[PDB]
Amino acid sequence: GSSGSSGEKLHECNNCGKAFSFKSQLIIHQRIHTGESGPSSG
Ligand SMILES: [Zn+2]
Repeated sequence: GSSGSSGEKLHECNNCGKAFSFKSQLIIHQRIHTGESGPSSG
């Protein structure tokens, strides 16, 4: 939640309100909102 959108908004996050100029990128970010699945860490 911080104002600072650069470049064209090709893919925006319909959860927090972020923007990504790469479909894949956006998907990688949305992971924070959803439950991921990987190795144990932290
Ligand atoms: Zn988001």
